[PDB]
Amino acid sequence: QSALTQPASVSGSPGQTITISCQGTSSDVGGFDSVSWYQQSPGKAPKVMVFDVSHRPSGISNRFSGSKSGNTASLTISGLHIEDEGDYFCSSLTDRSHRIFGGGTKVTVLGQPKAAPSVTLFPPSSEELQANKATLVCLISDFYPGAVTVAWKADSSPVKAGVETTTPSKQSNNKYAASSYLSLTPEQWKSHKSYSCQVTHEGSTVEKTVAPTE
Amino acid sequence: QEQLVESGGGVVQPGGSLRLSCLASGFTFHKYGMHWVRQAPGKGLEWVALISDDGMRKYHSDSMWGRVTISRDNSKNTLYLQFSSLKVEDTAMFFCAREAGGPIWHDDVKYYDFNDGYYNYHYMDVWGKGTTVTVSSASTKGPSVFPLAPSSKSTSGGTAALGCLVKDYFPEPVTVSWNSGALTSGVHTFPAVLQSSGLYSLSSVVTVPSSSLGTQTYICNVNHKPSNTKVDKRVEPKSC
Amino acid sequence: TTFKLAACVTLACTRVKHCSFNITTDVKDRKQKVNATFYLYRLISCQTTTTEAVDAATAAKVFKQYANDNGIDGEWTYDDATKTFTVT
Ligand SMILES: *[C@@H]1O[C@H](CO)[C@@H](O[C@@H]2O[C@H](CO)[C@@H](O[C@@H]3O[C@H](CO[C@H]4O[C@H](CO[C@H]5O[C@H](CO)[C@@H](O)[C@H](O)[C@@H]5O)[C@@H](O)[C@H](O[C@H]5O[C@H](CO)[C@@H](O)[C@H](O)[C@@H]5O)[C@@H]4O)[C@@H](O)[C@H](O[C@H]4O[C@H](CO)[C@@H](O)[C@H](O)[C@@H]4O[C@@H]4O[C@H](CO)[C@@H](O[C@@H]5O[C@H](CO[C@]6(C(=O)O)C[C@H](O)[C@@H](NC(C)=O)[C@H]([C@H](O)[C@H](O)CO)O6)[C@H](O)[C@H](O)[C@H]5O)[C@H](O)[C@H]4NC(C)=O)[C@@H]3O)[C@H](O)[C@H]2NC(C)=O)[C@H](O)[C@H]1NC(C)=O
Ligand SMILES: *[C@@H]1O[C@H](CO)[C@@H](O[C@@H]2O[C@H](CO)[C@@H](O[C@@H]3O[C@H](CO[C@H]4O[C@H](CO[C@H]5O[C@H](CO)[C@@H](O)[C@H](O)[C@@H]5O)[C@@H](O)[C@H](O[C@H]5O[C@H](CO)[C@@H](O)[C@H](O)[C@@H]5O)[C@@H]4O)[C@@H](O)[C@H](O[C@H]4O[C@H](CO)[C@@H](O)[C@H](O)[C@@H]4O)[C@@H]3O)[C@H](O)[C@H]2NC(C)=O)[C@H](O)[C@H]1NC(C)=O
Repeated sequence: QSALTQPASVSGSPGQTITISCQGTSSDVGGFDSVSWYQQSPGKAPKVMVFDVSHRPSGISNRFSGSKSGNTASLTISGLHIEDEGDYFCSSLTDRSHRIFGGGTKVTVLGQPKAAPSVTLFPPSSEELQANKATLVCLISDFYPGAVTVAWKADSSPVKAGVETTTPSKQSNNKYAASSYLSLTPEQWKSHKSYSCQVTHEGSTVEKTVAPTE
Repeated sequence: QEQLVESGGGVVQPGGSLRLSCLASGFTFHKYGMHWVRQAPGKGLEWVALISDDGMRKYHSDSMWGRVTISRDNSKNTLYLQFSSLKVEDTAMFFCAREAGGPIWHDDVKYYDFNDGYYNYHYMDVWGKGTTVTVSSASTKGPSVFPLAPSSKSTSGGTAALGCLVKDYFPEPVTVSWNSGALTSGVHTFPAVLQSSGLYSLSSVVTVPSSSLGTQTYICNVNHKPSNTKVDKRVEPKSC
Repeated sequence: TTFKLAACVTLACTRVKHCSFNITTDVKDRKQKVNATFYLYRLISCQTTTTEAVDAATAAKVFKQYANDNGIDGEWTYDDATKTFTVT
């Protein structure tokens, strides 16, 4: 019941070749030649690109091709067009006659210079504190391609609970922005010496910090 | 003109029930098996259920088994999905998809299944628009708007970032503007994030020149029609 | 001179025996799976006929112009000893 494993994000220039892998088990991907790939364009419904591992439905460009080996399958797009941009999901028949999808891969067709995110970390407002609440806001903006992962830290320790993050969305200048929130009690906020927001973009990390001070 | 159209989506409370339906056209409905697939906000596709052409064989995913029942009425080209004991976690977009199928070719002879039925080709070749299902315990409620005092954005380049924190409201949506829409440049309002309370929260930020602070006023206008709430919050520089 | 033709189809089984097989359903090119029982191992069912001719050519004809008048095809084996053709 755990999805097939795919890379969260990949990207390439127009005309570039790229590949997406789909890791499974002998009860699905390694058990049948029934792996299919679906593309999901923003706004539109999913659409088959490849089925039975390496077959294409009528209408699909020969650019798309798939292969399989053991428990992993792969989709290759040799020569990205701009319309290849979107989310890609592998899918496999199971030995119980169910279907299982992969976690999905965001595919970006690089159409502008890559940009690292600028990160601004807002401490709890005085008004919210008086209302007996505390929210840390991590503003992530002006980055490209539009895919990031966020991680919070109280002092040196990582923080899992009370976290909520938005999916990156396009700004009016065509770069991407996203937001992350950390909820705390007014006590926790003043218990630690500092809190930190760590953003990872294209493998490179950017971090900001805030401390309870007036 | 193969087409699928889902409907019946809406808000339900956890533990409750709801039935979705998918109207098919452009093809012989009763010859094809049919799927339901969900997609939680910002998450991936997840297979839910499959039902055979004649509706005699059903399959449900292990993660939703006990909370879903798939069915169909071939006499009116409709696929159904009956929910029960719904969980907050089940909130998602639900898609209606057709299972590709037909005969299996060995030489030039087409082989069909029992009762001349199609074999499955093991991929989905037609999809619907999808309909949204929201599982929530929340009553309609207006937001609390807090200010995010300006903070240095561009270390150099002389830019700061300020905004409004609009938290704990239901249902969507909330509209946000700055100085009554007079300020547009550098404005960005993020999608809503859902807490475990079942209430929504969002932020609206704007990038502005550090030099203008103290001589330029910044007010956000939050409006939540569901509760008839309108709020204007002045965002100003903080002391220490 | 009279020769033989064995027309055979494939079967799968398991007193009571359960079996299934594929059959022509109106048209030569179309087949369909079916269940059948009586009152797991592979099997083959065969019906035999004998059209009379003079040589192993005309026979080959009539035996092909019979698989014509029916939805028959597949592989053809010939044992000269018994002058037996075998479609499957
Ligand atoms: C012709 O003829 C034929 C013959 O006869 C037929 O067919 C048939 O049919 C029948 C019925 O109809 C069936 O039966 C079944 O069986 C089963 C078993 O089987 C299996 O296995 C086997 C094996 O064998 C052996 O041997 C041989 C030799 O001899 C060999 O070969 C092998 O190898 C081995 O060794 C086999 O045989 C089979 O096979 C088949 O199939 C496959 C696939 O799968 C294929 O491949 C092949 O080819 C074939 O086809 C199989 O595999 C069993 O199991 C079953 O049982 C069940 O049921 C019943 C009734 O029916 C009852 O009674 C019982 O009890 C059971 O029940 C169950 O229970 C459980 C508990 O325990 C449960 O679980 C649960 O589940 C849940 C869920 O639920 C559900 C959902 O999802 O929702 C429900 C639904 O309904 C369902 N569906 C169905 C369709 O099923 C589902 C499913 O199940 C799933 O999904 C799957 O995946 O589910 C949850 O999950 C929970 O958790 C749990 O717990 C369940 O539910 C229940 N179920 C029910 C249903 O109820 C039965 O017995 C048979 O099989 C057949 N056979 C054959 C050969 O095929 C036909 O029909 C005729 N045709 C005409 C048309 O005529
Ligand atoms: C009457 O006609 C029918 C139809 O022609 C015929 O049924 C076949 O029977 C043979 C022999 O038993 C079966 O061969 C076995 O196949 C096993 C695996 O089957 C799975 O994979 C199949 C291949 O799928 C690939 O290709 C197809 C396109 O052809 C494509 O759709 C797939 O996506 C994939 O690319 C697949 O067709 C088949 O599908 C059936 O089951 C699925 C559920 O899983 C269902 O959704 C379908 O609708 C359909 O019912 C299935 O998914 C294979 O494991 C097995 O191997 C055994 O034998 C070897 C030795 O040969 C051993 O080494 C091994 O250990 C195994 O024991 C075997 O090869 C074939 O699958 C049947 N075909 C169909 C359509 O079901 C009957 O035999 C005919 N009857 C007679 C008596 O003549």
